[PDB]
Amino acid sequence: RDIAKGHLKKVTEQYPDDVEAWIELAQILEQTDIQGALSAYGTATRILQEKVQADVPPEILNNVGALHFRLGNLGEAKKYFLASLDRAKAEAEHDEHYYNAISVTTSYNLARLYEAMCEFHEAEKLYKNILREHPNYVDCYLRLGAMARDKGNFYEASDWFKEALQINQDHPDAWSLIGNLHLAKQEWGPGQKKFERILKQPSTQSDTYSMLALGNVWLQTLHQPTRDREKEKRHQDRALAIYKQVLRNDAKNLYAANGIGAVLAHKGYFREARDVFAQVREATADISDVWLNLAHIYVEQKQYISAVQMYENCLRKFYKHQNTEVVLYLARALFKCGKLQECKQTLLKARHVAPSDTVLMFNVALVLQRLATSVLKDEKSNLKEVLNAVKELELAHRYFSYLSKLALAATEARQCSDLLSQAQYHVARARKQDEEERELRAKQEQEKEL
Amino acid sequence: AGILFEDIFDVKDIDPEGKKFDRVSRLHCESESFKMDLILDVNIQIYPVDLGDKFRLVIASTLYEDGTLDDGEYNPTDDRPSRADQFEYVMYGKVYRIEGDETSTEAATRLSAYVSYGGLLMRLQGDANNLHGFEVDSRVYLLMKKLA
Amino acid sequence: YGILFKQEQAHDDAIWSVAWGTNKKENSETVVTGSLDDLVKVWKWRDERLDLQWSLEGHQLGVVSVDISHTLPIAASSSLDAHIRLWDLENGKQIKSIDAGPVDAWTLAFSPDSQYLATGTHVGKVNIFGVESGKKEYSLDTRGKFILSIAYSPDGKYLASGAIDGIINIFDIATGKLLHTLEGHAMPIRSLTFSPDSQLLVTASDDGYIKIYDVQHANLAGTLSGHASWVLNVAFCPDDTHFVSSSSDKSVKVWDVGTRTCVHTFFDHQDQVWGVKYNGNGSKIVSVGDDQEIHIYDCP
Repeated sequence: RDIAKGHLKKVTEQYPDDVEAWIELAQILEQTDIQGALSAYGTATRILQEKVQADVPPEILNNVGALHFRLGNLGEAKKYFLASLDRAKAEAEHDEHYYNAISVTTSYNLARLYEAMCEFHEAEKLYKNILREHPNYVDCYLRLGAMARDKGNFYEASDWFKEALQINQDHPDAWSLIGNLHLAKQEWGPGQKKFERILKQPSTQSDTYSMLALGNVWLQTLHQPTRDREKEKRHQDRALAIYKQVLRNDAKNLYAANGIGAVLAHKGYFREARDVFAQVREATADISDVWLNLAHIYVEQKQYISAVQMYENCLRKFYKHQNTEVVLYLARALFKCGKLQECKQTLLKARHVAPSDTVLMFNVALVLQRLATSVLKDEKSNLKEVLNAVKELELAHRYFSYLSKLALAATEARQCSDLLSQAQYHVARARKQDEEERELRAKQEQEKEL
Repeated sequence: AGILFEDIFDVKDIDPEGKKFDRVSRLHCESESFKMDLILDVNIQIYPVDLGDKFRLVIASTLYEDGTLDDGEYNPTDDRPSRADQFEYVMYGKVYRIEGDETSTEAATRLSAYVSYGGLLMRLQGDANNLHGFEVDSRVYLLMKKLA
Repeated sequence: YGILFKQEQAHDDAIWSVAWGTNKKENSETVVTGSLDDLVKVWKWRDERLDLQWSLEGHQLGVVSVDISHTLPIAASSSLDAHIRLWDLENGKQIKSIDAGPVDAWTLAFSPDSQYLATGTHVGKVNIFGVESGKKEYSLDTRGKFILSIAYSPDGKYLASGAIDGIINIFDIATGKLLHTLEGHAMPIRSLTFSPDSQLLVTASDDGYIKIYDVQHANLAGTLSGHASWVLNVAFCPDDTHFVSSSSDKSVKVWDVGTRTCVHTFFDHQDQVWGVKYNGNGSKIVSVGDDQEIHIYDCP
């Protein structure tokens, strides 16, 4: 295809009205290229409309529609898909389109736009029309299953995946969807069963998801207290070997390199794994896993500033959607060395999530923030902030009442009575300093009168 | 080690008001990670660069991972593990100005380090937390590397 | 439909809630906002601009919800410390403080006659406090999980409760009986409200839809394709013609429910929009979010 693109540039340099060369470039872009082909999506497009004034074939209109769908011009893409059915006479008006390729692929594409814009009724109608034109094309059933899964109806998504498997039994995509549905529900047994069913014939970018899921199911137990027992069985060496076997084949899937970096980070080799976190960091962007791995590497190194900056970048590029647990993962890394001298601004950030959510979960961290306030109120001896912080300390003891239900209760059961006994005379110290400052201001007013 | 700054930058623009010198051009670039600004004078003859290109900077205090802070003296022959062996374009200069967003009462939020590599100028303009270890009249190395 | 006035630096921190009355009983000129900076601010909307009336300083944590009585010139605010405070809006002073602690208090709603104050708790129940004294008169037990949103009908008939597991409960407020249990949501429902005739329940949930239920026979009246993200607040215009919605995708949308079409979409907020409410005359929309601004949009 590099020589093909060279020959296409030679044909465009020898004649600028090569409709076959522009159609070939549009097809080769629509099949493979997304990043670089988009300006070429211009280049095929601008001449091709000049062809579309001369004659309206469905192939050129469908190619312009697919190029607009891939570029992100969903309006003109939908208009070209509708023109492929309304203006391209050869599709179904007075002729016949081979294999239902002209309409139903269009019935896919804008229907994917129906997936994109939350036009679920129109996308469902387009999938039903594609099923009515031909009972095959289980991928439309897979899109319907993903749409049902997006509604919070993963049983219906599993049923649509079963219908897709009824369309094609040996289909790695539906098996991967069922495996992801099981892995979301903590169903590693069924996930391994789906990977065994996929791994019979298939491999190579449809089995590497299964190896990655096996490594992920090992890492999910590595992050838990059962990881000692898994440490007895050496699951990390198996995950490292699986990651090495996956990385030996791939050269553009950075998820395997990120998994290998995480597996190195979980052992004592983390000082090299961050360098692997450098290499995936050298790779392409728009991957929250790389920033999360760099934040985790900074948190393991006790460099909380860089981990906080990485969490802030991840939230700046991801916070649009369901990332309400990443704030707690940012706040968890501020108390990894018994630190309470950097949780002053964290007191507003950790409780700054939304006006609709639960707060019972992170109460311990909230106590570990309020104790930081209980550090500063004893040092600052200025009134009108001491006793308010003592009231907030009583509120932190009311949160300790939930923290008790585990040695953190043993720590804060000392700290509650200790901080109350300190406040008993610190409020009188604050009122004494108030008296002294009022003495000073009275003396200054007397000097002004003199 | 000793690493004053570490980022990947992307050429948003080349010298806007024409070019004044025929070998060296003021390239402007932004950041992905830290979202800060750079203006830099590289010479085009031995190290060409185009618009939209992407590269990595390591502003460092010494060229050795040992952190020895040796000299300002040039020895052509030194059998030591150097940091410059990994990188394409390397310069050496002294930072001459630090400008801030500071005021009378509050501290500074944004900083602007200005440094001359023998006459080739550079402005690095971000926030005070990242522009931390820069001190005026400190010798410094540049260490660019072009990445695809 | 457009932006009439934007009030920048209305708060030093993010604004979580806004409330505006419906009747002409000195709450059709009053904005009440609760913000992240532990303050409740009362604004006076008059002469096509927004002016500050009171800065009420009683809370020690961020205010998660504010509401204005539709029968009295008083407000109430609830914050994360579970301290409910009632404010007299004719002197700007504290009526009472209900320590419903330690954390067991949430978003508030006034009844239209302003006799009862509804709130949800962490147990999964709806506590009904008396407004006349601030003491818990009764509770409503519809077991499950945390109630995120609650809303009275604006004619004194029903109470609706929305939970975090998507459970909606419809109550008769004359005997305290559970009338209906609706489950069309597996997702958290962060706002719901009854129509100005108590015929429709429009629910805003964390699934990208705006769902309409009939609360007279408990069926699905319809599904409006809302935003592409979590719809955070819905509110009816008090003549039941249009309704406004806001979402976390930095978008406000005014919806005509008779044609099921969006008549205007506001991008003036560059942050997540948490609160929306219509004017008492119905010609203005007040909206707040994380952009520290109070936006007033005009309506014909």
